[PDB]
Amino acid sequence: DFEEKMILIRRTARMQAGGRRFRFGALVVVGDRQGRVGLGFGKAPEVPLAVQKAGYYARRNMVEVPLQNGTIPHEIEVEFGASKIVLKPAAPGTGVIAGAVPRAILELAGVTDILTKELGSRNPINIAYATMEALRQLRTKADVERLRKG
RNA sequence: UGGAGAGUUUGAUCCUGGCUCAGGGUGAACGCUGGCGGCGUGCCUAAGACAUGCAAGUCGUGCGGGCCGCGGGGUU
Ligand SMILES: [Mg+2]
Ligand SMILES: [Mg+2]
Ligand SMILES: [Mg+2]
Ligand SMILES: [Mg+2]
Ligand SMILES: [Mg+2]
Ligand SMILES: [Mg+2]
Ligand SMILES: [Mg+2]
Ligand SMILES: [Mg+2]
Ligand SMILES: [Mg+2]
Ligand SMILES: [Mg+2]
Ligand SMILES: [Mg+2]
Ligand SMILES: [Mg+2]
Ligand SMILES: [Mg+2]
Repeated sequence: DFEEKMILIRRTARMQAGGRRFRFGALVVVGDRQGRVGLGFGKAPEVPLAVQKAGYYARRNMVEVPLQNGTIPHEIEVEFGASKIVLKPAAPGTGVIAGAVPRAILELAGVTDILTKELGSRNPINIAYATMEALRQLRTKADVERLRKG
Protein backbone atom coordinates (compact mmCIF):
# COMPACT_ATOMS: atom_id res chain seq x y z
CA ASP A 1 0.00 0.00 0.00
CA PHE A 2 2.13 2.88 1.33
CA GLU A 3 5.89 2.91 0.81
CA GLU A 4 8.00 4.83 3.33
CA LYS A 5 11.24 6.66 2.61
CA MET A 6 13.56 8.25 5.16
CA ILE A 7 14.75 11.63 3.84
CA LEU A 8 17.14 12.13 6.76
CA ILE A 9 17.91 11.77 10.45
CA ARG A 10 19.80 14.35 12.51
CA ARG A 11 21.13 14.08 16.06
CA THR A 12 20.29 17.51 17.60
CA ALA A 13 21.66 18.50 21.05
CA ARG A 14 20.45 20.54 24.05
CA MET A 15 22.23 21.74 27.22
CA GLN A 16 21.83 21.18 30.95
CA ALA A 17 24.09 21.73 33.94
CA GLY A 18 25.97 18.51 33.38
CA GLY A 19 26.24 18.23 29.62
CA ARG A 20 24.43 17.81 26.32
CA ARG A 21 21.08 16.08 25.87
CA PHE A 22 20.31 14.62 22.47
CA ARG A 23 17.12 14.05 20.51
CA PHE A 24 16.63 12.62 17.08
CA GLY A 25 14.87 14.22 14.18
CA ALA A 26 13.42 12.15 11.35
CA LEU A 27 11.99 13.25 7.99
CA VAL A 28 9.93 10.51 6.38
CA VAL A 29 8.07 10.36 3.07
CA VAL A 30 5.15 8.08 2.42
CA GLY A 31 3.27 7.38 -0.77
CA ASP A 32 1.43 4.84 -2.92
CA ARG A 33 3.37 5.72 -6.07
CA GLN A 34 -0.12 6.30 -7.41
CA GLY A 35 -0.81 9.96 -6.68
CA ARG A 36 -0.63 10.05 -2.88
CA VAL A 37 2.35 11.40 -0.92
CA GLY A 38 2.77 12.41 2.69
CA LEU A 39 5.60 14.08 4.62
CA GLY A 40 6.45 13.50 8.22
CA PHE A 41 8.99 14.95 10.62
CA GLY A 42 9.09 13.42 14.05
CA LYS A 43 11.61 13.51 16.83
CA ALA A 44 12.22 11.34 19.86
CA PRO A 45 14.79 10.16 22.45
CA GLU A 46 15.83 7.38 20.08
CA VAL A 47 15.99 7.12 16.26
CA PRO A 48 13.50 4.27 15.79
CA LEU A 49 10.91 5.88 18.01
CA ALA A 50 11.50 9.05 15.97
CA VAL A 51 11.23 7.45 12.56
CA GLN A 52 8.08 5.59 13.53
CA LYS A 53 6.71 8.85 14.86
CA ALA A 54 7.60 10.48 11.52
CA GLY A 55 5.88 7.77 9.50
CA TYR A 56 2.84 8.10 11.72
CA TYR A 57 2.88 11.86 11.05
CA ALA A 58 3.36 11.47 7.30
CA ARG A 59 0.08 9.57 6.94
CA ARG A 60 -1.47 12.47 8.82
CA ASN A 61 -0.27 14.84 6.10
CA MET A 62 -1.38 13.63 2.66
CA VAL A 63 -1.30 15.33 -0.73
CA GLU A 64 -3.26 14.37 -3.84
CA VAL A 65 -0.75 14.75 -6.71
CA PRO A 66 -2.51 15.09 -10.11
CA LEU A 67 -0.26 12.73 -12.05
CA GLN A 68 -0.46 12.90 -15.87
CA ASN A 69 1.24 10.38 -18.10
CA GLY A 70 3.81 10.33 -15.31
CA THR A 71 4.42 14.04 -14.91
CA ILE A 72 2.82 17.14 -13.42
CA PRO A 73 0.06 19.30 -15.01
CA HIS A 74 2.33 22.34 -15.17
CA GLU A 75 5.17 24.22 -13.51
CA ILE A 76 5.11 25.71 -10.03
CA GLU A 77 7.84 27.40 -8.05
CA VAL A 78 7.25 27.45 -4.31
CA GLU A 79 9.23 29.29 -1.63
CA PHE A 80 9.22 27.84 1.87
CA GLY A 81 11.20 30.20 4.02
CA ALA A 82 14.56 30.57 2.34
CA SER A 83 14.23 27.42 0.28
CA LYS A 84 12.67 27.66 -3.14
CA ILE A 85 11.70 24.67 -5.22
CA VAL A 86 11.08 24.55 -8.94
CA LEU A 87 8.96 21.84 -10.51
CA LYS A 88 8.81 21.68 -14.31
CA PRO A 89 6.74 19.15 -16.30
CA ALA A 90 8.61 16.72 -18.52
CA ALA A 91 8.03 14.12 -21.24
CA PRO A 92 8.44 10.34 -20.72
CA GLY A 93 11.87 8.79 -20.73
CA THR A 94 13.10 11.91 -18.97
CA GLY A 95 12.98 10.48 -15.49
CA VAL A 96 12.97 12.24 -12.16
CA ILE A 97 15.68 14.84 -12.43
CA ALA A 98 15.94 16.14 -8.90
CA GLY A 99 17.93 16.35 -5.74
CA ALA A 100 17.54 13.51 -3.25
CA VAL A 101 14.92 15.25 -1.14
CA PRO A 102 12.50 16.37 -3.87
CA ARG A 103 13.08 13.03 -5.57
CA ALA A 104 12.07 10.72 -2.72
CA ILE A 105 8.83 12.68 -2.54
CA LEU A 106 8.15 12.95 -6.26
CA GLU A 107 8.91 9.24 -6.66
CA LEU A 108 6.61 8.00 -3.90
CA ALA A 109 4.08 10.47 -5.27
CA GLY A 110 3.77 8.56 -8.49
CA VAL A 111 5.69 11.20 -10.47
CA THR A 112 7.91 9.57 -13.05
CA ASP A 113 9.17 12.27 -15.44
CA ILE A 114 9.89 15.73 -14.03
CA LEU A 115 12.39 18.61 -14.18
CA THR A 116 13.38 19.94 -10.75
CA LYS A 117 15.61 22.62 -9.27
CA GLU A 118 16.58 23.60 -5.72
CA LEU A 119 17.19 27.32 -5.28
CA GLY A 120 17.77 29.42 -2.18
CA SER A 121 18.51 27.62 1.05
CA ARG A 122 19.16 23.98 0.25
CA ASN A 123 17.98 23.07 3.75
CA PRO A 124 16.50 19.55 3.31
CA ILE A 125 13.82 20.15 5.83
CA ASN A 126 12.49 23.33 4.24
CA ILE A 127 13.09 22.04 0.75
CA ALA A 128 10.91 19.02 1.47
CA TYR A 129 8.29 21.32 2.94
CA ALA A 130 8.66 23.55 -0.09
CA THR A 131 8.00 20.53 -2.30
CA MET A 132 4.79 19.37 -0.64
CA GLU A 133 3.54 22.93 -0.93
CA ALA A 134 4.36 22.90 -4.64
CA LEU A 135 2.56 19.65 -5.34
CA ARG A 136 -0.32 20.61 -3.05
CA GLN A 137 -0.72 23.70 -5.25
CA LEU A 138 -0.83 21.91 -8.60
CA ARG A 139 -4.11 22.48 -10.43
CA THR A 140 -5.73 20.85 -13.41
CA LYS A 141 -7.55 21.88 -16.56
CA ALA A 142 -10.69 20.53 -14.90
CA ASP A 143 -9.78 22.36 -11.69
CA VAL A 144 -9.27 25.68 -13.42
CA GLU A 145 -12.37 24.94 -15.44
CA ARG A 146 -14.32 24.45 -12.22
CA LEU A 147 -12.94 27.72 -10.78
CA ARG A 148 -13.61 29.88 -13.81
CA LYS A 149 -16.96 28.37 -14.83
CA GLY A 150 -19.06 30.61 -12.59
C1' U B 1 12.93 16.85 -25.29
C1' G B 2 15.26 20.47 -21.05
C1' G B 3 17.51 22.27 -15.14
C1' A B 4 19.98 16.56 -9.09
C1' G B 5 23.46 18.46 -5.55
C1' A B 6 27.08 17.63 -1.42
C1' G B 7 31.09 18.96 2.72
C1' U B 8 32.48 23.09 6.02
C1' U B 9 30.91 28.78 10.99
C1' U B 10 27.00 26.16 16.21
C1' G B 11 26.47 22.63 22.34
C1' A B 12 22.39 22.62 19.05
C1' U B 13 18.98 25.77 15.30
C1' C B 14 17.46 28.93 11.15
C1' C B 15 19.68 32.41 7.89
C1' U B 16 23.52 34.99 5.55
C1' G B 17 27.97 34.01 3.20
C1' G B 18 32.85 32.48 1.35
C1' C B 19 35.86 28.12 0.49
C1' U B 20 35.70 23.06 -1.46
C1' C B 21 34.08 18.45 -4.17
C1' A B 22 31.25 15.42 -7.82
C1' G B 23 30.68 16.77 -14.40
C1' G B 24 32.56 18.21 -19.15
C1' G B 25 36.70 20.04 -22.04
C1' U B 26 42.41 20.70 -23.68
C1' G B 27 47.66 21.70 -29.64
C1' A B 28 49.05 19.89 -23.02
C1' A B 29 52.88 18.60 -19.74
C1' C B 30 54.74 15.37 -15.60
C1' G B 31 54.77 10.19 -12.78
C1' C B 32 54.05 4.79 -12.64
C1' U B 33 52.71 1.63 -16.96
C1' G B 34 52.66 0.36 -21.97
C1' G B 35 50.58 -4.89 -27.13
C1' C B 36 48.32 -4.01 -32.44
C1' G B 37 45.72 -0.91 -36.10
C1' G B 38 42.74 3.19 -38.53
C1' C B 39 41.90 8.34 -38.70
C1' G B 40 43.46 12.77 -36.85
C1' U B 41 47.03 15.71 -34.49
C1' G B 42 52.22 17.64 -32.76
C1' C B 43 57.23 24.81 -30.73
C1' C B 44 51.23 27.11 -26.88
C1' U B 45 58.12 29.77 -25.14
C1' A B 46 62.71 33.58 -28.32
C1' A B 47 58.43 37.52 -34.77
C1' G B 48 65.45 34.49 -30.99
C1' A B 49 69.82 33.05 -33.97
C1' C B 50 70.55 29.79 -38.05
C1' A B 51 75.22 25.33 -41.06
C1' U B 52 73.47 22.40 -45.25
C1' G B 53 70.06 20.61 -49.42
C1' C B 54 65.48 21.45 -51.76
C1' A B 55 61.27 25.22 -51.86
C1' A B 56 59.86 29.10 -59.43
C1' G B 57 60.13 28.62 -63.45
C1' U B 58 59.14 27.72 -68.44
C1' C B 59 59.13 28.88 -73.96
C1' G B 60 63.76 27.26 -80.38
C1' U B 61 56.46 27.27 -82.71
C1' G B 62 59.38 35.45 -80.87
C1' C B 63 65.28 36.35 -81.91
C1' G B 64 70.57 36.43 -82.95
C1' G B 65 74.69 34.22 -81.31
C1' G B 66 79.23 31.58 -78.52
C1' C B 67 81.53 26.90 -77.60
C1' C B 68 82.16 21.28 -78.81
C1' G B 69 80.79 17.73 -83.10
C1' C B 70 79.14 15.33 -87.73
C1' G B 71 77.37 15.71 -93.01
C1' G B 72 76.93 18.00 -97.95
C1' G B 73 78.36 22.05 -101.30
C1' G B 74 81.51 26.39 -104.74
C1' U B 75 88.12 24.33 -106.88
C1' U B 76 92.33 20.79 -110.42
MG1 LIG C 1 24.98 20.19 11.32
MG1 LIG D 1 13.67 34.90 0.26
MG1 LIG E 1 17.93 17.12 -1.83
MG1 LIG F 1 23.29 30.06 -0.32
MG1 LIG G 1 30.16 32.29 14.86
MG1 LIG H 1 31.57 21.86 15.64
MG1 LIG I 1 24.85 30.05 21.35
MG1 LIG J 1 27.46 26.79 1.58
MG1 LIG K 1 49.54 8.36 -37.98
MG1 LIG L 1 52.27 13.68 -39.79
MG1 LIG M 1 55.05 30.62 -32.57
MG1 LIG N 1 62.48 28.89 -32.75
MG1 LIG O 1 63.63 35.58 -37.10
